[PDB]
Order: sequence, then structure tokens, then C-alpha cells
Amino acid sequence: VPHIPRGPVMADIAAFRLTEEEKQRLLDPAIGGIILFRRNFQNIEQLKTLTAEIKALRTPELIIAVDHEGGRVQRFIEGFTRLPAMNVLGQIWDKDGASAAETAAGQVGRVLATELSACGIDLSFTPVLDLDWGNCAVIGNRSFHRNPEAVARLALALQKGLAKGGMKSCGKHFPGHGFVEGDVLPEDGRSLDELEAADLAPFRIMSREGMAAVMPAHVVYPQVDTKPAGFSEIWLKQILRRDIGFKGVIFSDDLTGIKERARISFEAGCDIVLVCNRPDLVDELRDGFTIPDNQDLAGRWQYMENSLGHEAVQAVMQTMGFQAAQAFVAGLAS
Amino acid sequence: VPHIPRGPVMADIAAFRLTEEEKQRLLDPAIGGIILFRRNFQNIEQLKTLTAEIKALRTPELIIAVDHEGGRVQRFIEGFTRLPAMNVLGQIWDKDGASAAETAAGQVGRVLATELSACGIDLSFTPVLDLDWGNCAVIGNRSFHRNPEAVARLALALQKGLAKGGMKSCGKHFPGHGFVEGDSHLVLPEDGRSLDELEAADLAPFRIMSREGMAAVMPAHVVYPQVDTKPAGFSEIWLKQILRRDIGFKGVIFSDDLTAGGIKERARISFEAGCDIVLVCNRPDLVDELRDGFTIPDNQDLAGRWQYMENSLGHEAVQAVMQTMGFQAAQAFVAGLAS
Ligand SMILES: O=C(N[C@@H]1[C@@H](O)[C@H](O)[C@@H](CO)O[C@H]1O)C(F)(F)F
Ligand SMILES: O=C(N[C@@H]1[C@@H](O)[C@H](O)[C@@H](CO)O[C@H]1O)C(F)(F)F
Repeated sequence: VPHIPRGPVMADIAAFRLTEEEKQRLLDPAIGGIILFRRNFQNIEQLKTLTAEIKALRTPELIIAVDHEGGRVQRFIEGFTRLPAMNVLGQIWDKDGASAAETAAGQVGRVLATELSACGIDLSFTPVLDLDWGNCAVIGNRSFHRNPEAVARLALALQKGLAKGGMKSCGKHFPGHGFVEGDVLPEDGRSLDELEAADLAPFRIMSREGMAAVMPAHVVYPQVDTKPAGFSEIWLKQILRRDIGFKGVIFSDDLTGIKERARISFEAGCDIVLVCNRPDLVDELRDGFTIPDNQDLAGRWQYMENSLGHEAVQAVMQTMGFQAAQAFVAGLAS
Repeated sequence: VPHIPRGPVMADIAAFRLTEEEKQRLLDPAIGGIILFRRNFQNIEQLKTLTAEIKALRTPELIIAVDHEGGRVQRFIEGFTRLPAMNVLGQIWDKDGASAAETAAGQVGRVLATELSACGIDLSFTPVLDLDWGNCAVIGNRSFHRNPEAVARLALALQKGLAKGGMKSCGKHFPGHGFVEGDSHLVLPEDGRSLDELEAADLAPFRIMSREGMAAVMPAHVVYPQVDTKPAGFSEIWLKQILRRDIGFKGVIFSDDLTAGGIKERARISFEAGCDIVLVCNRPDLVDELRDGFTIPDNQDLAGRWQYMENSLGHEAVQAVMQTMGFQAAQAFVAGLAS
């Protein structure tokens, strides 16, 4: 079993089981992780087999992630608790108050993460920290709430729940996707002060409380930089690293030539580039790829490794407390 | 004032007032209409001035459109009634019944269209006819409902409201965007279902709206491999064989946003697939490239298809109607659904 450092590329796979070609691709030193999608899911036992064979290829084991946010963003349905959209939690906040909403968010996080942890998944790319300005359809009900305080608090409560389930968090989409219209490269014309007073606050607060990663917005904020955030040294190095003090992973979000697109991502401050639905572009990228110097990469990947062992998860899922959490969360979704 | 037929390209503009270069671009015979966005809106009076100067360039007057669906898709906010998301109408359906929901949809349509008609707008790109399968975040609350019957009936009721406000309808996104997952922004999703599955559900609102006089359709940027390997907006099977021949739709088929392989070639394959009018947004450079030496494809139905979309209310008539108590009550009712 070859020992190769996790590379800075997160790739993906076609279907339910690895092909031989995929195995060879995943052994490339450029690759450090995998993101899964609904097309990779048949049932829980198949998923376990898939994650095991991915993990068996090399050490440190490839980090495996998925988009389980809730509502209309939940890749794996059958055999999982159906998760509510995050704005459901914000509706509880408005109706029953912060305390009930936080409690509910904790349980959603716990169920979400634990069920995925049982299947060999390391991380869900959640939570969305974008504010619901009522402008952006592609975010839509994926946002907790309009109000930064509600978003921050619900996100923190979800994060604690995720940690109980073995998982770190990934805040999306830095520095805030909520204000633009999105239904192209959108433009958010606001000033940095306007963003600091609202959209950025949940990111600051989550970073302070141990958030593992961030996904950047594919959005230009011209008053701060002419470049989209995911390609901006100002956003990623000057604001996120230096000003906010964030030490976790900065993902590039989807780059899908590719070599040049990746280069500018890394140069801007991204640790890991995502290349989804395009194994051809992954093949093009990795051929003659030089791994950029990043002494923090290894630790940044490792912080995201799932913190629960397989047996410990099986035990927790047998408890009455967890099963009650499952039924509570199921009830929010219907 | 030059008399030029409306061309098959729908373009756009940069900001609040036309520049001289934009005026010259909009006189090109390749162009037949304009789509507006939030960046073109400062306030109602500026908007009126903008639409007037667009219309003054040529005859037949360039058709002007905008995306006013409701909820998180409403370009012009200040000075307009805030519109509810379409799923709010589906919630009324579930709670208070079809009759109350249809009535509400009629008022939303009326307010939506009338306020835009006051400003010189011809058409809103609405309604969404996609079904809420609980899969597609980008559609999300933009869909009326999960159930094809509810979607069809709410859409028809909205359509009658729109017509009261001077406007035709544009169904989105043919043949149905509801089932794919969509929470990236720039991927090409795949809907693996069979044609029969779509006919039993997602296609039915499109059939019904077509029969009842829907003026246009926007295609889904989605591949349905069991029917064709091409995305719907570039598929002869979807657009000619299914939409034209089988469904009998006679209105406008708009293209995807074509924004390389080159714009000329991308437009060519759109027209060849069955699109009447190509959209080229946020890229006046590509519109300039496209129109230079452009040969207008032969389409004897184009002129009538554009004209069917012209606003049916005169500007003064709309200002009068908006002073009425009945319309102001509609405004307050719709405002209340949004809050
Ligand atoms: O929102 C979506 N598509 C939008 C349309 O709704 C809109 O009328 C048109 C014009 O601006 O451009 C597309 O990008 C989709 F649901 F297809 F992703
Ligand atoms: O949804 C958006 N971006 C998504 C991320 O949320 C997601 O975690 C990632 C991995 O699948 O892929 C992006 O496209 C955006 F809002 F940025 F458009």
C-alpha cells in the first residue's frame, strides 16, 4: 500500500465502484481527495464498499467529501434520514426563538454527520453561511436566514452537531454569495465595510470557533478586487488569512487551460483545487503537474479526517438518544 | 425612424442609459430585442426613459423583456410591489385549496405585469413550470408545486393575470428542470428519465400552457440522455420533433445564454436545433462579433412570433389603471403574500 502525501487536487468518480482507470488516476500524487455525488450512490452497503476501496489505495487515506447540506442539496437519500433545508432552521428561529432553533440545528448536524461517518465519509461541505438577502436563487433556501446573527448562531450550533458526528465544517461561499443575483460571473457592488457589517461576520465567527475549511464564492466584489474571490490574493491572503486569522483549508471551488486555472488558484491562496465531472481535465492537469510548495497542506487535510472510528459510530447509532435525533430531524424534513 | 424587421438576436445593455455605441449596435438588423437586468435599473423614471429610447431607435419597436418571477428572481425592486416566490401560491393551494390559490395567482400576475407595463416592458420571463421534485436548489421555491396538475393550473391562472397587465407568458425551462440536481452554477446536469416519465409529469404543464396560448419557452440547460445526447436548447428532437410537432407549440423558442468554438457557430447550432431567437447576455463584444457579416436565417414565422409578445396596453392606459382602487388593492394583497 503506497505511502504518498495527499496532493492538492480533489477529484471525483463516475459511478458506484472504482474502475481500473480510476484507481490509477487516484494514485497520482497530485490527488489528495475525492468528492462524491448522487451518481456514486446506490445504497449504504455499496457506499461503504466504495469508500473502503478508495481509502485502500494509499496512505494517508484520500479524504472523502460530499455535499450534504439539507433539503434540495442532499446527495444520498435512501437509507439516510431526510434532512431539512437550512432555512427551516431559520424559520424555527423566527417562530420559536433562538434557543429552540439552535437545539434543532445541533441535532440536524449530529444526524447529518453521523450517518455519513458510518459510511466512511470524512466531511460534508456544509454549512452555507451566505445571508438570505432574497436575491440569489442558486443559494435560495440553502441559507439559514437573512440576519447575520441568526446565520452565525445557527451555523455554530450545526457545527457542534457535526463534530459530535465526527466531522469538521466547511463554510460556504466566502466572503458571501447571498447578495448577488444568481439564476455567469455575478458582481456584488458593495463596500468592504458593508460586507463586514453583515455577510462576513458568520465567516469570522466560525473561523474563530474552529471551522476546517471554506469554499469561495465565484463572485467579483469590485470595490475590494477586480478578481473573483477564489482567484483573489486580497480576499484569500489579506482578508481571510491575515485579517480574519483563518488557518484551515481554502478550496478553489470548481475550475471546470485547466493547468493555468489551477495555477492562478494556488497563487491566489487556495490549498486544494476541485475538479468535478471532468476526469479528462484531471488527467490533463496531473500530467507533468508540479505540486506547489505548501508546508501546511498535510496538516490542513489531516484536520478534516473523520474523528470517529467505525465501531464507535455503530455504537452511537444504537443509542436511543441518537435514534430520537433521527426521528426529530426526519420530522423537520416532513 | 428606420423600419427594420426584428432580428433573431436578443441582446442587452450595460447600465442605466444607452451609450452611442449601444444605439448603433441596437440598430443592427440582427437584433430584435433586449433583456434587462438589475444593473439597468435605478428607478422607475430612469427605466421609462431607457425603454423609450430603446423603442425610439426603430420600428417595429425592439421587444424588451425582464426576469420577474417573484421571490429571489425580481430584477427591479424599488418602486415595485415585492412579489412572492411562486411556491407561496402552491402553499395556498395545499392549505386553502385550488380556488383561493388560482385567485391569488391571478392577482400576482396582474400586479407583476401591470407595473412592468407602466415602464415600457413588453414581457416577463415567467412562469416557471418546473416541478418541485425536491432535487434542484437553483429552481427551489421558484416552482409552484411538486404536482403537475397544481403547476399547470396555477400557471394558467397566473397567465390570465399577466394578460390583464398587458403581457404574454414564457414557460421555463422546457422540458422540465425540476428533477436534476442544481446547486453548482456552471455545470450541465443530466436527467436520466425516459420520455414516458416526462410525459406523465414534467411535460404536462408545458403542453397545457402551449394549448392555452403561451407565447414563448426557455429551454433547460439539461441533457436527457434517453431522448437525446444534446442539451434541450440544442436538440432538434426536443425542439422540432417534440415541442413543435408533437406538442404543436407555435410560439417563440429562445436559446440558452450562448456566452469557445465561437459565437457564430454557437448561434448557428441553436437556430439549426429549432430556436427562433438567441440570447447573448453580458457580452456586447460577442454580440458585435456575431452581428458582423451575420446572415439572418430564413424564418417566415419570426415576425409574428415577436409581435405576439408585444405589450397589449398603451402607456397612458396603464398609468390610469394603476390609480384605480382595484389595482391598488391587488398591490397590497400581493405585497402581503411577499411578507
Ligand atoms: O434559472 C435558470 N435559468 C435562467 C432563466 O430562468 C432566465 O429566464 C434566463 C434569462 O436571464 O437565464 C437563465 O440563466 C435555471 F433554472 F435554468 F438554471
Ligand atoms: O453552490 C455553489 N457552489 C458549489 C458548492 O456549494 C459545492 O460545495 C461544490 C462542490 O460540489 O461545488 C460548487 O459549485 C455556488 F453557490 F457557489 F454556486
